[PDB]
Amino acid sequence: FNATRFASVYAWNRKRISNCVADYSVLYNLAPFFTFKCYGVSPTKLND
Amino acid sequence: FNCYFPLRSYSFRPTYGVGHQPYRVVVLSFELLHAPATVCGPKKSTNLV
Ligand SMILES: *[C@@H]1O[C@H](CO)[C@@H](O)[C@H](O)[C@H]1NC(C)=O
Repeated sequence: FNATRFASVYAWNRKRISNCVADYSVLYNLAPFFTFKCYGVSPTKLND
Repeated sequence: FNCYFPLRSYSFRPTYGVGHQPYRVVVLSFELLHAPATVCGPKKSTNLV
């Protein structure tokens, strides 16, 4: 987020994240309207 | 944003695997209590002795 991108349509860039404290409440200011679709995990309780 | 509709539909499909086929559940609850019984099993009585 808030960064440049590469033409990864054919070769998606993968970022491995580990050993950190994750917050999702800051991801709600991406744009005036955006999709936050989730499959397998409810949108809530993600922090817990 | 943080506004949700609680109702979601299953959309059952026969092509789904074992874990997605619909199942019908009937839950029977009894209450064994000192109060007089209305419903009883199919048993035959006997003369009082
Ligand atoms: C991303 O950038 C926008 C505009 O520069 C800003 O409003 C928003 O807070 C930023 N988000 C993050 C996570 O830095």
